[PDB]
Amino acid sequence: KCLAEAADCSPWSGDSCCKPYLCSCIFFYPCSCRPKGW
Repeated sequence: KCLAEAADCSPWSGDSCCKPYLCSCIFFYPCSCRPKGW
């Protein structure tokens, strides 16, 4: 199990982002797994 594209990430514990998506924690977008090279 893993977080798909545009999936909210767990603050301390939960599911990990699906590869090769990366959790984006930018300004406009909160911590959420986004595509690789979004």
